[PDB]
Amino acid sequence: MQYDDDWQYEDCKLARGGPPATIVAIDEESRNGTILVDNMLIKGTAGGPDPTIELSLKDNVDYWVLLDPVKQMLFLNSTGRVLDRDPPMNIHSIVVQVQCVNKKVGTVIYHEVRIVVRDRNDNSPTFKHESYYATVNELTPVGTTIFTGFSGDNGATDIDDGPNGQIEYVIQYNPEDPTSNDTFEIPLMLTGNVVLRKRLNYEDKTRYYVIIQANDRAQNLNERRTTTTTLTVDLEHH
Amino acid sequence: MQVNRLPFFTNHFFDTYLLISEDTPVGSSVTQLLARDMDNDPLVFGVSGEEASRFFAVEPDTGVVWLRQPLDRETKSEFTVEFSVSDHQGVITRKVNIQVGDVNDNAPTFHNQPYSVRIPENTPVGTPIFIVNATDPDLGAGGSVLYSFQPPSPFFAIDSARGIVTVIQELDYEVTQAYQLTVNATDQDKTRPLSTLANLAIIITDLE
Ligand SMILES: [Ca+2]
Ligand SMILES: [Ca+2]
Ligand SMILES: [Ca+2]
Ligand SMILES: [Ca+2]
Ligand SMILES: [Ca+2]
Ligand SMILES: [Ca+2]
Ligand SMILES: [Ca+2]
Ligand SMILES: [Cl-]
Ligand SMILES: [K+]
Repeated sequence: MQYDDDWQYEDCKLARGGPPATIVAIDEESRNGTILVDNMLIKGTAGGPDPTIELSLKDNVDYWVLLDPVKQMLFLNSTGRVLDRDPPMNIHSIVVQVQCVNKKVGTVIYHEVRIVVRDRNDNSPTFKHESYYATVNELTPVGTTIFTGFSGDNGATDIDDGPNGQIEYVIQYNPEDPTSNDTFEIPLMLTGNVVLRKRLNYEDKTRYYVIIQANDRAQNLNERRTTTTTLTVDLEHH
Repeated sequence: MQVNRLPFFTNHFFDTYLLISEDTPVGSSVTQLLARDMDNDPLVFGVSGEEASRFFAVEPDTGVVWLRQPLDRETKSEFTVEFSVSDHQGVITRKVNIQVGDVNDNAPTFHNQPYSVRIPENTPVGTPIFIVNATDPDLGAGGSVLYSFQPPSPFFAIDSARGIVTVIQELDYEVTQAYQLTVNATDQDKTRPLSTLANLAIIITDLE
């Protein structure tokens, strides 16, 4: 009967239903040998003494993926380097093709694999400068914004993606200048702009050391990262 | 006085990707945006960007995302889309990678047509005389082509994987001067295989 030989064509076809592409996710900077695909689920036997198929990798850009044809497993090859999702490497995904050749009939089927690289909160906020400064006139009204130096990446930045890379600024109490966190405020944590909260008096105090901490916005509070800078505020008379 | 707290998305898909099959019907919901606001503010959802906005729509009050026009993995296999959520005082955005899932929706296309070849009547059995080729852009089995004659010819065979045509029986010009064979190129999709026909003319040249 016609199609009685169709069994010969089964090797290299997927041994699973669902869509043709195989898509997985792994964390950036996973260690060498991390399993990417535990089992490609391709019909047939590769390797061994009587294989029915030949499996290999195509379009393996920079050789990030290693294939064990016997187990049909794909692993990360990252010895001597790191799979970095953040700049400057910017690896958000890896796409490779698992080429399958059917030995009996010579047909070739390509099984696309997409590895989605997840961002980790592996970077802390970093300030562009080692310290910040503002000069404020003694007559400045309370409520006036007196420092905007964190505007347009001059403050803290964080190279992670999403909330992991978004910054919040808060003023901390300074034991060596106790009144500084009472005299100045950051009412809007996203900008880090500093506002005068109390009337100044040049005859009493001429310099304030304001401790400002930047944190990122990682979902898990215990995975958040923080960095601190000092804003020195000097009063002017004239 | 409490300053406004801006809303934030909670979907876990923002940390990975969103997969939408290319056969998703227009008008169909593909996901629902979720967000929270520390002020308990009612939130309005949207989509930003020229090209994204042409493919996706968003119900403003629910965050339900739906398909505004058909997807086509063979025309565009992924989008980066920026979604928005607003509490009426500010708007925040966040991007997601959308991967377009494949379905078998193309038939093979033949290369180098038209197909015609002249061969002498004394061409030996086993001689390769012609090579057909077709390609197919779908993924996996849906893109792997098999060749056949429809119906099989007792004088010519075609390699199902390679498209090589061979003479399989001694020819006789006075019996048949020309053959018009139909070549079928099919993909190997399990549920919805697609195929295409091409003519192959084989002209037999006389010896006497
Ligand atoms: Ca990194
Ligand atoms: Ca970070
Ligand atoms: Ca990161
Ligand atoms: Ca709010
Ligand atoms: Ca398509
Ligand atoms: Ca397709
Ligand atoms: Ca196809
Ligand atoms: Cl040819
Ligand atoms: K960032």
